[PDB]
Parts: sequence; C-alpha cells; structure tokens
Amino acid sequence: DLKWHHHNITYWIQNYSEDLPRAVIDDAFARAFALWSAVTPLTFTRVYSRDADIVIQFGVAEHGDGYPFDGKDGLLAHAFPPGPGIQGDAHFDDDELWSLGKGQGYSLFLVAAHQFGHALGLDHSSVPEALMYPMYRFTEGPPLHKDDVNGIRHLY
Ligand SMILES: COc1ccc(S(=O)(=O)[C@H](CC(=O)O)C(F)F)cc1
Ligand SMILES: [Ca+2]
Ligand SMILES: [Ca+2]
Ligand SMILES: [Ca+2]
Ligand SMILES: [Cl-]
Ligand SMILES: [Cl-]
Ligand SMILES: [Zn+2]
Ligand SMILES: [Zn+2]
Repeated sequence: DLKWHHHNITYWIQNYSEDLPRAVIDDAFARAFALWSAVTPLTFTRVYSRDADIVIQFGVAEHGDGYPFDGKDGLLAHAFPPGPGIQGDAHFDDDELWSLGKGQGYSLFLVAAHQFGHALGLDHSSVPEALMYPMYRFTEGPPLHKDDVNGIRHLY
C-alpha cells in the first residue's frame, strides 16, 4: 500500500538468465522500464549497487523470500511493491524459457514490464488486454493499455 516518494528510480541487474545474452537482457529491461517512464515523470537509471530501488534477480525454487518458484511453467516471476529493503525487487523464474516476440517461451520483455508495474505499486488489472492482467498472453503492438496508463498516472 505504498508508492515511491521519488521519481528517480534506480535498478540493478543482479544476475542473468542462461536463456538470453546479457546485452539482450539489459535491452529487454531498459525497454520494459521505458514503457512506464514514457507515460509518467518517472525515470529509471541502471546502477551497480544493492542500494538500487529495484533489484532484478533470476532464481530457481527457493531464492531467499518465502515464495520459491515452481520450476517450468506456473509462477513465472514476481515483484515486491514499493518499500524499503526487498520491497521493490523483481524476481524471475530462470526455470522458465525466456525469449522475445513470437515463438515458444515467455517474453522477458513483456513479463518484466508487468513485474516492474508491481514494483512501482500497480495492482493487477481486470482488463484482459491490459499489461497488468494476471494472465500471461503474448501480444504485438503497444504493451500498455489505457487502464495501465491511468493506473500508473494515478500514482505518479
Ligand atoms: C504477462 O505478465 C505476467 C502476468 C502474470 C505473471 S505470473 O504468472 O507470475 C502471476 C503473478 C505475477 O504477476 O507476479 C500469477 F499468474 F498470478 C507473469 C507475467
Ligand atoms: Ca515457474
Ligand atoms: Ca531458463
Ligand atoms: Ca520466442
Ligand atoms: Cl549471472
Ligand atoms: Cl516480446
Ligand atoms: Zn522472489
Ligand atoms: Zn502480477
């Protein structure tokens, strides 16, 4: 039930997934963030310290928190809402097949954006076409839906 008191959010990519090249992943995340910063006064800067607002980590099964991943399929990832400590960090189940665009596997890009929303304070949308819909479904074109934009703007 909290939001970031600053608009200069920072993120730190802790480790990577074995499914994609590092530069591919970095870009994916950058583009994910870019989506929100585009409709809000928010900015996202990549840092290299635990001090980052949002820390990005890929994991398998137990990974620190009490919500370990379910291996292939199922829970794909999860991000904690705004707050101190672990709050804000986004976790990805490196047991999934991460990719982009058409084809098998889940889009790291689209999933990231979704999770970044949660890490910004956004809650799940009730619209099937919105990016904040709790159900993954690949789509082409603008990821954000009127509902997602209104949401993030009602916050920032
Ligand atoms: C497409 O964006 C996503 C929506 C839901 C998920 S999830 O399967 O991890 C979701 C939990 C979450 O959004 O973190 C669960 F269905 F409740 C991942 C990516
Ligand atoms: Ca899983
Ligand atoms: Ca994987
Ligand atoms: Ca693919
Ligand atoms: Cl790594
Ligand atoms: Cl994609
Ligand atoms: Zn976690
Ligand atoms: Zn979600």
